[PDB]
Amino acid sequence: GNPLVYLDVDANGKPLGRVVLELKADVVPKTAENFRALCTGEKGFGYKGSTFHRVIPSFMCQAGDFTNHNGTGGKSIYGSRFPDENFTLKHVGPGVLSMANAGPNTNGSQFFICTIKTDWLDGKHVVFGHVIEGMDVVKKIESFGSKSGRTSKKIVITDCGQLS
Ligand SMILES: CCOC(=O)CNC(=O)NCc1ccnc(N)c1
Ligand SMILES: [K+]
Ligand SMILES: [K+]
Repeated sequence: GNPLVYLDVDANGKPLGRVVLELKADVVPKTAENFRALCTGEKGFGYKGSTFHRVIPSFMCQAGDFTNHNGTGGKSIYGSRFPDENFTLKHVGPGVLSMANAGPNTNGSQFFICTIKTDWLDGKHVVFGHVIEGMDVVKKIESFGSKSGRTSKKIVITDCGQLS
């Protein structure tokens, strides 16, 4: 079946809880696989110890720049960037999991979890999953963002992995 993965998130070292995500390998296998492997760390790099660097209330929480920690970097399991797989899945509401990018065919490791419907991103960002459990944890992360996207506390994926 589709992978089930998790992110354990803290704020200045205090645990907020666990976000559980379904990855839609049945629709975007290559994008799902990238994220799955970056959660387990099996390629020798990934999300563990990296941050939510851009958190905008009423929009989204963005993470996955485990190279520069600031929204400039990241890399995929394939290489630095990989193509847009398809745009079949849409930004239908809160809890959508989607790839951040710097334009067409620039997927790396950065991603976002939506806290509203972000339909203006449809056909521009590859959606590849959604939140199964821990939307309340996402809402806690969101609480530490700002309209600038800067966070008021350091928000860290302390652990991550695959459940099934
Ligand atoms: C809501 C999603 O917003 C975005 O994706 C806005 N764009 C960005 O943050 N781009 C930065 C970016 C993304 C992916 N790989 C990089 N090397 C750099
Ligand atoms: K806005
Ligand atoms: K782990």
